[PDB]
Amino acid sequence: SLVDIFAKALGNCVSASDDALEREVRKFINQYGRVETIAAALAVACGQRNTENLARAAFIEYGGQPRLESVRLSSRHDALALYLTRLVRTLWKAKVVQVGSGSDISSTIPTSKLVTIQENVERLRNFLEANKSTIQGLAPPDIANQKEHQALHALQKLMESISEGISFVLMLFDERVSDIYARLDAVSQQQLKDLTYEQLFSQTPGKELAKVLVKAIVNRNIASGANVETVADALRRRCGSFCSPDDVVTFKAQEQLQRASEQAHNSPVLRALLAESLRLFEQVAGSLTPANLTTAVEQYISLKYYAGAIQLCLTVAQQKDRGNTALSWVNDGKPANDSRKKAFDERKICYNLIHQVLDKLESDFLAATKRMEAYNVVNDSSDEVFHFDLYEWYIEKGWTDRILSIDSPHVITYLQRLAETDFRHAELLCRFYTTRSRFFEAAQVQTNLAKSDLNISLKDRIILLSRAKGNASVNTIGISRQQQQQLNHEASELLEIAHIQDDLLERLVADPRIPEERKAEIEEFLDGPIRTLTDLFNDYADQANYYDLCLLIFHAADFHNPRTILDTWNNLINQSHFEAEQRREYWEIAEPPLPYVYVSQQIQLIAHRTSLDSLIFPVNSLLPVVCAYAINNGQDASIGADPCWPIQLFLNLGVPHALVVQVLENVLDTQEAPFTGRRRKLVVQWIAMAVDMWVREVERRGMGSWVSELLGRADQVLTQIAGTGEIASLRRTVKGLKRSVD
Repeated sequence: SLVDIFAKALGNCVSASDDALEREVRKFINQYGRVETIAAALAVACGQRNTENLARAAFIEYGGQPRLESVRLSSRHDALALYLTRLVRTLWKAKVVQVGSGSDISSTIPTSKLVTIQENVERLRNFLEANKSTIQGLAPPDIANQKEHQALHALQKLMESISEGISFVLMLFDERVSDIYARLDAVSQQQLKDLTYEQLFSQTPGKELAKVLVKAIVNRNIASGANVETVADALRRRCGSFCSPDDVVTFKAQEQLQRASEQAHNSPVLRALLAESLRLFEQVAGSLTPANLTTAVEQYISLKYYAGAIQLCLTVAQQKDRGNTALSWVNDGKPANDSRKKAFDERKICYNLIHQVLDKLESDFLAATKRMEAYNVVNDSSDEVFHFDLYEWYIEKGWTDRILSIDSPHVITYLQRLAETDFRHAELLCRFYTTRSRFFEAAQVQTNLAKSDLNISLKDRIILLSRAKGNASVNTIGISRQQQQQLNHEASELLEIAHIQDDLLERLVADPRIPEERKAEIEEFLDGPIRTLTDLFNDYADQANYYDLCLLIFHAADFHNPRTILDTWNNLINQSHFEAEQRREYWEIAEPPLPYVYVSQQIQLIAHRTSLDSLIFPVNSLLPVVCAYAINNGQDASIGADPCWPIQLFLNLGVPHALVVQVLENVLDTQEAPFTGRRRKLVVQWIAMAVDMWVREVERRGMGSWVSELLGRADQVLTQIAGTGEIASLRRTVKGLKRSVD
């Protein structure tokens, strides 16, 4: 145990050094207090070797300890807070800069002072890291030592925050500072003028403003263009935790972009600058900012770099959302007040830029190359949310031909959703179908379109049905003619009802006898989707006494009530005569037509619009009514009219002569008023001219005994009328015609 004697002999020198210190320390403690003493030991340990180590030992042994939710921390802590506060007392509350509006700018604190301050702070941090194991509280550890550990941690975070802050101020005045301040916003110039170091060290606005200034100095550094990658590594390391590595790569991208605008006159040097700038942008695509993307695209369009800028926009749009949530978002359709309004919105920021590329691309115009290289990236893009945003923009510009010429993975998918709930594309798909030659479907769409609940005026729905009735009927390759005629018949019926409703709306809106408070509701209910013939009839038509339209409704509906038909015909005749007599009276006080002419015009309007079917127009029952009207109202030679205008009216419409003579036979034989007495002389004049135009029709073209019977039967009527009372000259004209027939 030889060495043990030397060891315990060393132990004889231990207590000599300890008791010397312990006594010496306490003399300084009791006189200056506990706080000031520990604070002195820390300063001496930072160099303010054995001397500096003794100061380290005193700082450990007699620093106290934390003890008491409120906690009283050790004197060792309060000493560190004091020393730190003293090292920065000259710049903490001071403004960072001194600026004048007239081209003045300067630092409040001299740079030499900032350097010495930074070296003192790093000496402190270096001491804490070089003694992380010996100092209590620095190593992880109850509540007393915890809040002790937390308060000390917050201090160290403030130290490095101070060091990075000072290094940022020194870097600021290394580059030209008057340049950035001139191109700065009034808010940022304002925040900077009253910017204190404390806000820089211990608050967010100083950090946010610092992030703005760095983003601005590099912009300027590129204009001077001394070195980008050196200013990069300068900001990357020292003031890290305040600079961002995604920003330096962006700065590296804006470097080539601006230097591509510097070398702009050169031809072969840019395709390496712009291509490498594009590589740099796509890396930080998921972190790129819309503002920086805008400035890049603007410089890209100015350098005629269209195709590359589009691919970048698609990348950034793709990068923000790996899931492509805008797919299921839009495919389902319109979930509002959601958080997914970040996916589609940020994507559209890039799309609107792409929309600006294609504007300047066509506005400006190797051009055929850049143009083709551009539209290739567009159409060959995988992002369909872009395609959906693109087709909306093309149509917005009226570039319809570009829609139909291009074929894309969702041009059908897109219009199939838009057109189904929107009127525009329901007409554009059709034009697309024409070129695609799916002619049959265009009618079905135009059919289901006119039948839809969309906001379509009644006259526009007529166009769709007029086209739908015409579209399917042309191809001749359509699969089933039995199905084709079904669509054509369905369209022909709707077109008939729509015209009636349109004519009804036209007359109703223009009717004086209708009050204006009702016309707004008429055009509200009519000018739109097509109504049922029952609604059109009962709602207004019947109430409006539009007997002509009621007859068209009866024809369109195949309604089988000949009595209501004939009553409507009589009401039509008497109404047309009433108005025509009122207009003839006002003219006697252009010359309007006589009553029977106006009545004949209303019949011919219905007779030409509706085919002369037997059910829709009854000759055997309706001719006596017009003949009765011609007599009852004196519409004959007593007003200058042809007494046979009712017969000429029917024959010129297409009614066969045999049926006309067959009715007049029933009129002459039944002797129903007004066809009685001496007025049966006019019934003979009708038959005479009717047969006269009949034999002229047989002689022109090149009938039986019951015709020759009636002619001899009317002779007794003339002698009967000649007894109760030209007639002699008419009997000879009839007998002369009887010879020609026989």
